[PDB]
Amino acid sequence: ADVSTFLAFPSPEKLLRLGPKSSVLIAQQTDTSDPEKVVSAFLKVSSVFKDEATVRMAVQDAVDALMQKAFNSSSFNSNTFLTRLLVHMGLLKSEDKVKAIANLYGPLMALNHMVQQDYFPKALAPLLLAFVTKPNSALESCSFARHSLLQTLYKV
Amino acid sequence: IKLKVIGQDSSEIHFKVKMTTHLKKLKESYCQRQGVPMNSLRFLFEGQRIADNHTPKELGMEEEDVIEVYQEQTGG
Amino acid sequence: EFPEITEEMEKEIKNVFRNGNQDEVLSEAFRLTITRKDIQTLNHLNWLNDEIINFYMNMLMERSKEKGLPSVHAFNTFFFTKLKTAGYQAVKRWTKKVDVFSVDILLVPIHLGVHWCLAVVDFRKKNITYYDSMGGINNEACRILLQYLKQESIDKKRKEFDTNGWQLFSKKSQEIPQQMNGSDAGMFACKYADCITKDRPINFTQQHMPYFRKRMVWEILHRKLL
Repeated sequence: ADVSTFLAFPSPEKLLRLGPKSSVLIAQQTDTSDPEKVVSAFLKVSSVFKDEATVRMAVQDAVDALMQKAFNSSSFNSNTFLTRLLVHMGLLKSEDKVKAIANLYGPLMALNHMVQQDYFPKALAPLLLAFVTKPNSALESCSFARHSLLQTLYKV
Repeated sequence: IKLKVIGQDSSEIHFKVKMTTHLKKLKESYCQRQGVPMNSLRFLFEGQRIADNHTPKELGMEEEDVIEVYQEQTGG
Repeated sequence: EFPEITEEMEKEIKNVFRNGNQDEVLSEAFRLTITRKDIQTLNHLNWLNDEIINFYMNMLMERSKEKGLPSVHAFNTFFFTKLKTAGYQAVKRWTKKVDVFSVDILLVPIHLGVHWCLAVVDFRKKNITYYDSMGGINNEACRILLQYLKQESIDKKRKEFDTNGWQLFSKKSQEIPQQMNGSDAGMFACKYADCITKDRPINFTQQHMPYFRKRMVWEILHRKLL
């Protein structure tokens, strides 16, 4: 019933409500053959990221269940996922207008976690590195996460 | 001699610079005081881009007024 | 009719593109500085920075002195944002030492997230025009600027700015040429601004941007617009 209700209006509380099941209930519910839909879930889930043990663990657990499903789909263009992700974070241009999210901390932390996971195609790393650089305004507001993420990509 | 250096995210910092001496070393010891490198910030006095040579004298700087600091801008 | 990038024009460009001292000053005018770093933003499909743009805009402003060409003032790239988020009160001293009404053209480079754009005040045709190589409409940045002119007229001339006949445009995608990549907004901003200040119609497309990028390098080093 919920899970969907979470996605409509993500909150740390709602997410912690779903149980350890939340990871897979989210991942199964999103059409993981479609990069735009996967980006949507990704940001939604990562939007409730908080420095808080239980919430942090939950957010990363969703991301993983989701992304592992994505990267495991033969219909899933990971390149289009990255492009659409950065477009949505307001780090890349696009022909279509987008809601351009306002806070990147969560998103940036989720990425920091994602890139480091076995499931992640290492080939995509250098690509992502080149758009975490370019002196964008919304990034210099999260120096840490940006810097934390850059360090990961070098090493992975 | 008494100036205010204000960033976009509203963070004042007072300097004790000399009437005649170049603003280069102020700029230098601001970026070395707030973390970032030189070519990431630009220093404006009421609009005017402050270069290394600029004397507090060669613009009508008073013993209070504000130097603004701005981001590097990038767009494609 | 587009002059060629000659062999020695090529050598000069390829040199400043090489890596070296990124703080090395390559060009200086207008009490501005163009470092190897700034010049590199013109390389491949690199996003152009503020230094390139303000520099170029200042060059358009210096060229506007020669007879037959409309006088140009150009605000720096930080002007509009500061006008937009803070009030007029925070940009008013920027135009001390400039009678903004004693010129035909005002150029306002705009910085929007990952976008470069341009607004243009033309006191001859009496309009505020917005140009976005991505087809985006800022119907509204013109209103901001129109309000600026009224606020500036009171502040600097002590009289109210006349408004009759003035119009506000945002150019539609099918009437100025668009980007076909995610990287040339600055070039378009600059080159629209180049055409407009020369009173010549915008007749270039994407196909011309690699050439413009390289040519701008020489132009900036030589502080001479072709």
